[PDB]
Amino acid sequence: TRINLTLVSELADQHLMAEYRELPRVFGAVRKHVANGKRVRDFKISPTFILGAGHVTFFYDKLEFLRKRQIELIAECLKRGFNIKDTTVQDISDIPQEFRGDYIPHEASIAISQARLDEKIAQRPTWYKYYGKAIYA
DNA sequence: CCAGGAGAAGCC
DNA sequence: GGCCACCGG
Repeated sequence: TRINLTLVSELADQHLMAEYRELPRVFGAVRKHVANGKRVRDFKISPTFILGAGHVTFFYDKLEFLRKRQIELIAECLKRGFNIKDTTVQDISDIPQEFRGDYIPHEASIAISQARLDEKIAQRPTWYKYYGKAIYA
């Protein structure tokens, strides 16, 4: 389960599909927490973007950022011809406003996210694809 | 013919 | 201390 901060249109086919199906898991995790009376203050939430421990929790108070990114992930999936079923983001207006903040990453955060993507591609450079082509080979 | 392959954190 | 919205021989 990984949220990327990079340009959705730059994502490799396999990374695009992954984030498309994984990002909505955060809405569910938070809703279940609100169900148990949890509040934003009851979570760690790193002050800066991180991968590894704290990664998913980092977005628990940034659902508006996620909602907007899922709209782009969806549009990109359709642009490339993916036969996805869920073409809309779930409504999140039922979730407390406090969990729905926007977010503007700094260049370093965006670069840390990109480095992870690049590290994964370097492991199978002839296999990842972009619009169906092995452009990383 | 349909399986491989794109980890943090909630729960016992 | 462990056990969650798709695209080729």
